[PDB]
Amino acid sequence: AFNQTEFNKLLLECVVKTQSSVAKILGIESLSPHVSGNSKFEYANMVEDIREKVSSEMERFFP
Amino acid sequence: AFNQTEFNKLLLECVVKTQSSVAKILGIESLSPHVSGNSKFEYANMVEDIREKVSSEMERFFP
Amino acid sequence: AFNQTEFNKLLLECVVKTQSSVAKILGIESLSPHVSGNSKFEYANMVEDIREKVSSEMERFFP
Amino acid sequence: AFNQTEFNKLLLECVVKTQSSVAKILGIESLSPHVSGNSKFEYANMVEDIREKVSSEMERFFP
Amino acid sequence: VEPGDDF
Amino acid sequence: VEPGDDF
Amino acid sequence: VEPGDDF
Amino acid sequence: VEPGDDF
Repeated sequence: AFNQTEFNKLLLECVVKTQSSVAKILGIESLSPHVSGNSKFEYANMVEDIREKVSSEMERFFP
Repeated sequence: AFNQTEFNKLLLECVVKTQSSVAKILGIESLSPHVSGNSKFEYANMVEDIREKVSSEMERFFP
Repeated sequence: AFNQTEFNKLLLECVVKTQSSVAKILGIESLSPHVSGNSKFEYANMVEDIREKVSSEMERFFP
Repeated sequence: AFNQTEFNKLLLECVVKTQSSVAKILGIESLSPHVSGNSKFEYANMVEDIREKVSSEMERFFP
Repeated sequence: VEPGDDF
Repeated sequence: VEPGDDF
Repeated sequence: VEPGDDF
Repeated sequence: VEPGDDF
């Protein structure tokens, strides 16, 4: 049978692992020489943009 | 032992945060020196491809 | 009211969009000067390994 | 028409595929000339960090 | 859409 | 399968 | 927050 | 664990 608990475990492990991994990739890419001196691709600036997008999507489902 | 609402909160926060972070990574990567002149990897072109893929998967589950 | 249908729509949109975006990032990265000829990071070889990983975790839940 | 089993198949395929693909990208990025030298961005170190983040999020939902 | 825009 | 193809 | 920090 | 290993 399809175990829902196990499914949830794998599901959550993947998405948390991927977000943490992608944060680090974002960090490395922000430092890439070809986008240096571009305020569009400064880590703090991108993090702000991202958090804003998350907020507006979360507020939609979770008041 | 289990809270479905909290699970959904974390799940949604992760996938939205990852998509937003990945969009930025894609942006930086499309500007990478080793792919310029390869149009297959121009930002707009890739976004069009991606949206096409999303549409066909979404159409499958949502009219 | 929290709406499960809208939640599923957003959830699916994000993960499909992310997979597609990440496939393109993978493509660009596989062409990066600093790896080339390391059949470890050759695109086709990485795709093979990924698909194998997917199969074994899917098989656990979906025969 | 909406099928919960098919939804779960696609959802699981995406997140597993994405995690596996992201692991690879993280690997390539850790080797990038501009950080290969920063132990903040050494692969084993980042994986340790990531696993610790996963553990604390998982422990919240699963004893 | 420009590099770094959400889509 | 080539770089940038969906898989 | 700095490159590689979780956010 | 080495670069490119699943974790």
